[PDB]
Amino acid sequence: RPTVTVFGADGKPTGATEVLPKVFSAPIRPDIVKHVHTGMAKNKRQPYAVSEKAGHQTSAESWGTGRAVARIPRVGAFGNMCRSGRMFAPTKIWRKWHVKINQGQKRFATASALAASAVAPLLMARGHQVSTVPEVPLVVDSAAVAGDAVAKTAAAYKLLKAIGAGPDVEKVKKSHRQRRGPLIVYSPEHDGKELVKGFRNIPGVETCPVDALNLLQLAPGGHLGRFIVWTSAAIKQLDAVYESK
Amino acid sequence: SINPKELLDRATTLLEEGDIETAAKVARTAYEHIGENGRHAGAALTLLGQIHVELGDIDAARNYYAAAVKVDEDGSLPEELGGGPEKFLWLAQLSEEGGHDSVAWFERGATVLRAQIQSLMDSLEQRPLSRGQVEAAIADKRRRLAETLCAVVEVYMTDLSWEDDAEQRCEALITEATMIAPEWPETWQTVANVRISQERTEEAREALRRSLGLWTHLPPEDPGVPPFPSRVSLVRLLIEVDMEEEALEVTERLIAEDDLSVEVWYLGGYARYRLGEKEREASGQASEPEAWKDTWRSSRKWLRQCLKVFEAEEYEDERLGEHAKELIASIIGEL
Repeated sequence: RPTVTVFGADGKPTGATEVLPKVFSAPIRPDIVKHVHTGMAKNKRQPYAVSEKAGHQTSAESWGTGRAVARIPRVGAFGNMCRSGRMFAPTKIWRKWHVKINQGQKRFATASALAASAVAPLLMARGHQVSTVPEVPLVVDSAAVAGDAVAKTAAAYKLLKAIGAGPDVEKVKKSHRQRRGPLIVYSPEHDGKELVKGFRNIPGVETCPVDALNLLQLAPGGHLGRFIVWTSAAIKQLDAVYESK
Repeated sequence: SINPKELLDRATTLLEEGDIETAAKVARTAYEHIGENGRHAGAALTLLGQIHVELGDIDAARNYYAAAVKVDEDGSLPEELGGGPEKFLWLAQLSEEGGHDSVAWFERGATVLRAQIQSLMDSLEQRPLSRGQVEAAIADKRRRLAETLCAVVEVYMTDLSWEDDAEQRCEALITEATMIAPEWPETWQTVANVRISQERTEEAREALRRSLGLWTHLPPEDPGVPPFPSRVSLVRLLIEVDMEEEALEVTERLIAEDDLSVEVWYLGGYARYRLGEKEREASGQASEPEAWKDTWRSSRKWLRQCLKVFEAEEYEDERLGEHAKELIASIIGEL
């Protein structure tokens, strides 16, 4: 039975421990998310569109490329508007008709991204600084965020330093759109909503409840390996929530 | 020995886990124990078709999907045995002639779908196991049909745009599609596509605003959110009819899902360039006369990043690559 240690606000192990949820065992496939969003595989010309077939006619200008073309000031002619009347000609969208497969792949991708989050080399490859993090997956005791513990911004920021998230939060401080920093995953039913009010103040860190986990946060830009801070309450439910959907 | 149907299920699970290589192996062995005369030949060939599509082997995919048709020419077999209408729709897109050949395949696919829809509805008034399940199944089927009609619309605005009854056929397709799936964003997206080419810009905007209102508020993984390639087409429509502000939001979400998408970096950069031109012309009447400069700065960042990913991926859209350069050089000259 693999288990993960839980840390207190002080930054040291509280002696307690949690069962490592099974989802972290899922096989890591680096380009699964990119695959879900791909048009035609290994197409380098127009991957999101079926190529235009001119037949015995002459191909329109805008065909075979993604670039906009010059256009005449706006206010039979229908076919002419299509070929040379538009900045962007109409295109045959590349449609992946086997929907259920694609849907299943999204589901697995979520598990695969969760697993990737608990692999230090993948996190560093995504540019997170995690050399100071004591353990992955990183689990904090929910007692440290039970209610108005980290409602204050000073208390939340102090918690991240002691847990080792400091260097990654400060990284962001150099030079909305903050998938670069750590993701705080919490259980709404037990941890509450107060902690969000404290973390929202901090730049870089992102907030999200366990039930509302998506690939945008777990795999920014379609790259697996998000730095995640779990609350003890969140870890326990985590295995049930993924199986629920 | 083992039942081949179990092998089909195994390969499907493997495919759904992104393990395409092993799926092809298991799907191959499966079909060998089924053959062309087998009960599950259609479903097996369909699966082998899906797999080779995901592999990027289009020519293998065409042969498998074609063989599936020869096993189930009218599509009357249950989806579980014969594969379903999917094989017709893929042959339409994979058609090397395109044009009339694609429409013919699409029509065959639409025919199968319409019959299945009608069958589910008869099964609805018949005492169902679950009314909710059937309505859901009907919805899914009507959406696939709507998307099929839209696919035909796009052939008539490209391959067969020289046809005299091109506009008439498109008008008939979008009326039926809005009838069967008025809640589906792609139908209204396609309505806008037609309108633009009809020089009906305001109605195009109206249609696009409607399609967006059906998904922009959804969570990013919800089945109601249109597929990536469909949202690329959307961005082109949005820049076309001067809704760059909306295009900016759509392009930012897309990059949050795949930041190795050359064409999306370009579209986002171009959308921001166009937006900057407008703000700049209105600069005299605007409150922030310098706002356009920041808008063009981000345009430059998107386009720089486009060329960067362009090189890294060894992209082959030369014309898009050269235009991105022109746009950057242009922004530079104007500071």
